[PDB]
Amino acid sequence: DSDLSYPTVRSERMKHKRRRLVQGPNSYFMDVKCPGCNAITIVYSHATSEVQCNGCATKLCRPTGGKAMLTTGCGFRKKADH
Amino acid sequence: VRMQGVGHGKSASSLPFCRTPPSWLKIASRDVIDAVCKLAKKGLTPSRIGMQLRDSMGIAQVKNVTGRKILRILKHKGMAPEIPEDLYCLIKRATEMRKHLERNTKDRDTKFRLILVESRIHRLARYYKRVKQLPPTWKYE
Amino acid sequence: IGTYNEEGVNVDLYIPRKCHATNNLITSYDHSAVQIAIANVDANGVLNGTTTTFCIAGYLRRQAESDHAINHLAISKGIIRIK
Amino acid sequence: VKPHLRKLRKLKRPNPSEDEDSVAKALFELEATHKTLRTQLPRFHINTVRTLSSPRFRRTATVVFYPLRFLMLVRKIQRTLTAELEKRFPGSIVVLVAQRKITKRPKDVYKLQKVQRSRTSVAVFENILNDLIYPCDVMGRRWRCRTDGTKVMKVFLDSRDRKRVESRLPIIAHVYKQLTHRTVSFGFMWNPKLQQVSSR
Amino acid sequence: TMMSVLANALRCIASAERRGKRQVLIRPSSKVVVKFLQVMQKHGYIGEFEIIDDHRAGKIVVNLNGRLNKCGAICPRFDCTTPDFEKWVKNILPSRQFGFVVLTTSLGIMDHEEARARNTGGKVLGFFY
RNA sequence: UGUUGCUGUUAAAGGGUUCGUAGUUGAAUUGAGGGCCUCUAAGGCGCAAUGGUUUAGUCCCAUCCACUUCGGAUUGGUGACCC
RNA sequence: AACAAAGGAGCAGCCUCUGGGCCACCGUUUCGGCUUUUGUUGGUUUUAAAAGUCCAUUGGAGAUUAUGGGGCAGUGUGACAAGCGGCUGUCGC
RNA sequence: CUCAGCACGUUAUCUGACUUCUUCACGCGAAAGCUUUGAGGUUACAGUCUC
Repeated sequence: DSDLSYPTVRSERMKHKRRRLVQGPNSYFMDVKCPGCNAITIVYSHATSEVQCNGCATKLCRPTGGKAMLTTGCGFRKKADH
Repeated sequence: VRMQGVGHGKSASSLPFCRTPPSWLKIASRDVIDAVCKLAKKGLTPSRIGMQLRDSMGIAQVKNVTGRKILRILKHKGMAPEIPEDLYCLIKRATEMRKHLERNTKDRDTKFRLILVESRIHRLARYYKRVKQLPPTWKYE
Repeated sequence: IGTYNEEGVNVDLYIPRKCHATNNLITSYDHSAVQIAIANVDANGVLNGTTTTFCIAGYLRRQAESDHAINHLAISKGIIRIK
Repeated sequence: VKPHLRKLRKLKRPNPSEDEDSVAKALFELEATHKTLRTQLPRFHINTVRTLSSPRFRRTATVVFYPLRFLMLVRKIQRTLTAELEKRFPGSIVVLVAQRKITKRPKDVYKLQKVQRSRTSVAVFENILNDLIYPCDVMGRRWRCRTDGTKVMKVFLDSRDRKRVESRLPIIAHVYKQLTHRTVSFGFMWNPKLQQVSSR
Repeated sequence: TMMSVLANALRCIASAERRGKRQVLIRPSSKVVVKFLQVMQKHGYIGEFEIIDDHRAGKIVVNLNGRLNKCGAICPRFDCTTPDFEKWVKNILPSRQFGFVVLTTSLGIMDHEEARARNTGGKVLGFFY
């Protein structure tokens, strides 16, 4: 049977982070590789500004507000939230 | 509710539910501190220091990887601004409106907005002279 | 159960029925508060005779919450199977 | 004198316990000719005392007390210390608590305001937990409240970290109870953010 | 905003009870809200309740057995006394038999019945049937 | 005249709007502790033991083979679980 | 619940055994005040504790690592492109 | 390529706005009507302020 105290998985996929039981973060990090060398650099999913390394004028991320649009040809590894 | 005029928004930033530092951050307190102060010498406000840090270095929060947050750092090293962030910004916007209105006295909108921004600045002022962070003779103009 | 005296003696005309779903008193006035009696069954499909009973309130057919509650009542007593 | 009793507090050097001597030696052994960053760092580290607690469970628990001063250090190398000490001292868990102190309400407004909130009863207890759970981090707590007014703390932990601390749970719980006088339970959850308890 | 914590809680309970719902969510938590619930759970009007931790402010969750009929709040927290127990108990409640007014005292948080017993009045808090 | 205990969509009655001082009202945290003995005091989603041929069960197995909606078979089986 | 304060580097006492050295103490205006005992009152002066201050190490803590962080120097390790090399954009010295 | 790692549409989810059920649930109201968008949660009469 359903419970408010312990909610169902399918229900809490949907919900906003301000509407959630815990109200946790809705973001994560990523390792973006600089293809202009090999330099592994941490980058943030909702970067909301450019990030550069000295191994790239290829950049890493675009500033765009919806979530970062990472430069093509770049290695993406997905770090966990926790 | 929005302080002055209409508005209900829920656009906000949450927190992490893990207040201890990530396993992929092996950086010490001191490195974080140094980075903050370094950036600050360009004239950057704390708001953009945190952004630079989180995006480049993967920092979860300044507060999570050091025992203190961004202003406390700055204060202790004597780099802190004497005009709080929120106050300064409003005063900039204000003056810029007053430029536009100097030229255009037919502009209805920006006039009303300036009235808002004024009284808002005054509220801030009043606050920070109860909770000392400005001199007690401070005034907008 | 019910009002008593200081002498312990019942004073009530009747003690009204329970609606198991909401634990509210079924009134005489409500005529939409139906008593559903299901006959139990054992191995070899033999009826044990009518044994179990449900009672539904007349406030559960004004928006049809009836079905919902009957399931939670049933499923708990092992009458209705869930996987 | 001894050069292995320099890991005990100066007061306790002329009068060590049975308990305190075994570990003392073990530390000193570790300090020489071993994997790095705990051949040097223990020398700065001086323990207040330690004690040995015996439950009715299979293993016993040696609990350690060292000042809050050295917490910042020991927190880093916490893992490797615990493990390499349990090897030298088998059949008993090692845990590392850093000693703290607690305060009570003075029953006055203006006094209560000016006390530390890291000294306070609750924050202390919470960190005692986090220490004895390490390696593994707390996600979320619940208090459930029953018909007697009995309040019961639950804690919940990662399924990532599950394997390690799964065995250690009864031991941890025991120690926490007898000291801070509060019961604790430990569950797990697979997707901690959305907070659904599981046996995964 | 909300100027009484209690009012925010016990208008969720009352509404939910009138719809027959068997659990309710409560947006904030306070030390006070706990004690109120505790009372009613002893006397048999609530199954259980959980307090959940977000590490900002908690979210209480309660299991209703449907045995309540109202849970009110007396907002100004007016002063009631050893004689004036009588007054309140008549005026805001449908009965003297099963009406429960809950009060604050230096001693703690308790029913009027227990308040009289220990002979201390205080400021009122809330009430339930 | 409605503090206890009033009304204001249409019946007497929400100010054309916004800013704003006196005034009124204002979120959460500090935390109210424990053990050993007796008591059939209760619950148990803990549990060693040992009980129970269907004097109670379901999965496996046996025999059929029934194209597909029969079954029974005994010690079945530290299995499952029930007093 | 209210009053008031704080507003967070706009700060902040480590305790302690013993020994030595110096040192009036209030006070600073042309001479003022001053602790007992020595029988007592009147006068000066000394020794001595006290307090301060300087050094000394005796034992113990610390709520945040001083065998530490910060900055210089020597050697080897890994490494880019021109100068050099493989024998097929890229690899190494 | 060229205001273009683009723009639109469909499936599903969410936050913010305006309103419809001419099958809006409970409830309220003298009725007309009102319904997460209240005139609802009010004689079981008390969230806050003001006209």
